[PDB]
Amino acid sequence: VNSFSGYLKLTDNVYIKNADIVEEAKKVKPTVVVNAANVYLKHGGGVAGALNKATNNAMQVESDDYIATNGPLKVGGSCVLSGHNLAKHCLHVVGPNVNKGEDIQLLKSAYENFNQHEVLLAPLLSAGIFGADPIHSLRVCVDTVRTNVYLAVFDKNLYDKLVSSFL
Repeated sequence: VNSFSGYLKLTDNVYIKNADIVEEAKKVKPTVVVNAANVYLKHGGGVAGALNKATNNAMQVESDDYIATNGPLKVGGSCVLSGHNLAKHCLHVVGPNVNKGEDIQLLKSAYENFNQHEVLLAPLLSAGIFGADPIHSLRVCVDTVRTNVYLAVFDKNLYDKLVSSFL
């Protein structure tokens, strides 16, 4: 038993809710919240900009130190940093950005990072301003992640479309 509430169960291990991931993280304080990161951990917009704003920019300060030490992530890769006031940990995962021409096949590699964590609160990778089809992202999630994932979908219209079209 965990504290996630109001989710629709899609499979044995994947759950989905129309929710603001920031507000959901603040209330659950999950062990892991996933950020929709880029390779530079520049949290300007989308989910990343919203999560970082909710940390009063502490996520960005920590991220800049991480990059200065380690260099950029790989597309499809991840790193574990602090969850600040939102979660114990933040798993920064880089899905491919279609608006940069990155290979969508890397989306599966991106979701594989979730398997290193027993339970996660997450957005759909490569959705929103990353330009991929969210229906496809959900399919890859279900077919790749084996650990327990609670997906927060901000847009109500998209949430309904994702549920109604789910096979």
